[PDB]
Amino acid sequence: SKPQPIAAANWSLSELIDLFNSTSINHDVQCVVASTFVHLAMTKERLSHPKFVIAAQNAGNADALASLKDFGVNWIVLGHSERRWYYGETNEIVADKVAAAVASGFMVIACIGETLQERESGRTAVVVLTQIAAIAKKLKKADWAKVVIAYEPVWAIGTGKVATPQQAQEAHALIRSWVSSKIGADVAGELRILYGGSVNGKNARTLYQQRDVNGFLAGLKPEFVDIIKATQ
Repeated sequence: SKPQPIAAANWSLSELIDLFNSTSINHDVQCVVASTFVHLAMTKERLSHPKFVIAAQNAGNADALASLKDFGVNWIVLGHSERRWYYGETNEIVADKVAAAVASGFMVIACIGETLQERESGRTAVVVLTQIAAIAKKLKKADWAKVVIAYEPVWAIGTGKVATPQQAQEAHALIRSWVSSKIGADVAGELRILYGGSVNGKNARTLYQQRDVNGFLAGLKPEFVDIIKATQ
């Protein structure tokens, strides 16, 4: 079957945490709320639903990771679109951050995905695989137990243009096949590969029906509750 799905939200927050706390989740799914540093203390005090964990974002400094782990933060999101295309994190910088976090005791959601022009020009496979290859170069087989991949076409992030179920499935299958081949079929079988980019509740349910989709990365908004419900 499928491994345990994940629904993850990348950063009124108080009403939002209230909604989440009051939500009964009647299937096995790991929920994650990722937030900036300034909101972590409040979110940890406030978010009490035991199927949720708090996650940091983008921390790359060893002392910082150590400090987060001491604080009780065990998850982190790395390599998200704007980190690459705006801030200028290279495939290698993202890979070093992923390795550093794993070494520091984190579960890591590492984001990969192609740009608009890369998709249009047929370069999706080469781009996405080069990105995960860089990540894999810095990890050992055993580390994959602490890794979750989020595939997000940049052209689908915040644009209201989701990938069709077929586009999403093809990307996830390509990633999983590469993981099987290069890392191991055992690792590939347990690997969560999440889809991100303009997910909502309706489109989420349909996307989850695809063979190689293991959940979602989406915005911290009220409809995240529907995205959670869609992971079955």
